[PDB]
Amino acid sequence: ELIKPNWDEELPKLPTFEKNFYVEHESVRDRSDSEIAQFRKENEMTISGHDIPKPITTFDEAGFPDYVLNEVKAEGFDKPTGIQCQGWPMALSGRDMVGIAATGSGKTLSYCLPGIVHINAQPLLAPGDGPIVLVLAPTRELAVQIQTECSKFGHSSRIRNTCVYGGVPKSQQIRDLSRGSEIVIATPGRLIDMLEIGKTNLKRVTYLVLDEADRMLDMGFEPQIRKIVDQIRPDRQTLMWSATWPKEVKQLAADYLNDPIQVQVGSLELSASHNITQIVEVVSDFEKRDRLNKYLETASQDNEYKTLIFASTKRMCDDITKYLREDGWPALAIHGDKDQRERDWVLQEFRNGRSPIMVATDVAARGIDVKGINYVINYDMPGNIEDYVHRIGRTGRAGATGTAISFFTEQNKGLGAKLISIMREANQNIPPELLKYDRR
Repeated sequence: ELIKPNWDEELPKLPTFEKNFYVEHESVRDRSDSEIAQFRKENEMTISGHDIPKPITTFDEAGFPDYVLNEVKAEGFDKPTGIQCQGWPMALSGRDMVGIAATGSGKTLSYCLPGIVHINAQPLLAPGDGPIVLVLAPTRELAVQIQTECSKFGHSSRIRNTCVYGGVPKSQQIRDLSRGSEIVIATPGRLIDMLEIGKTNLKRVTYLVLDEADRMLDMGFEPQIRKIVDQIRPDRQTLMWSATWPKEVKQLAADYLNDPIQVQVGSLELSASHNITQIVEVVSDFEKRDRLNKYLETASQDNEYKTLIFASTKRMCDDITKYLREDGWPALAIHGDKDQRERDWVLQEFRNGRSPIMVATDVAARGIDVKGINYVINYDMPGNIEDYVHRIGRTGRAGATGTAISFFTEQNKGLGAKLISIMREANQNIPPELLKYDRR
């Protein structure tokens, strides 16, 4: 079962790997130190640690070999993600890292591409051997996300992966751990039920990634995790990602890392309460009024519904309500352009049922508590994401259920990426062709 070796007696008998692969093109050093400090805090990165690499700013600037540099731009993307631009240099250079970013961030390429480079510097699997890079994820869905990126970027080489997670045939995973995987992704539960049968082993693990560490401990995989990391040689490179910062994540990082850099990209992320169902639809500005009515009537048969509509201009809450009451919707517009005299009986006739549907702007969305709002509808997609979550937050907290409908178009491109990271935080269904903003 357990037994936890002494890493002074078995360690100097173990072979020894190299884990630095970064060239640090002189394009990046120097730029410097007013614009890499401007770049760093424009992605709201907050780094700390010793000897922290300057971020790259294009694919060529990351010291990637070509069999993966070619396939990383072949995705048709310019100027790789912020998390990729500070993460790839420290990962390729073999340091350990604790990264703070929201659940759903563009984190998995951060460490899978340097992992691929980490493998093809090392002897082959030499039958009897187990994985080189080991990734631990809480959920099956993230584990398969990760393996999609590991076979996409691994195909160029022999790199073979097999993720072992729970709720699937436990002998077609004995048959996949049988067959020399260089990458093994595992929920910690099933990794321990394959390590007592001894169908796999971690004594060639040199590169460890704990993804979504915080919600790995939430579901109490901490016992499991702690007794898989003991089994791994302590001169490994170790990368750990977390959205929150509990006392135990703080200690998990303390126990199982070694001189790590601390990168925080996110903003200590916010609830987007899970009582709300979220409906996004990729549409044009043109056909958008058409789909207003479809959902307006889907909500407008249940009494007493109360919908809240948002649009970008305040001029386009008049044209939206002049349209909406012209075929008999009890719709009133709220905004500061006119008459704040008669702006606050729209709400004395909103929390009763006199006019269930009220249309307003983000600037107009100012400190009013009319909660009871059902089926809130973003006609015009906002420019930041801290407003989207402030928009949709007014439904379903007492009556802890509600719906949110968003009309997403191409003039929200820069918000596509961040928006998906708010849905997988809340384990919500994602439109099949909103997903094309997933990373970068």
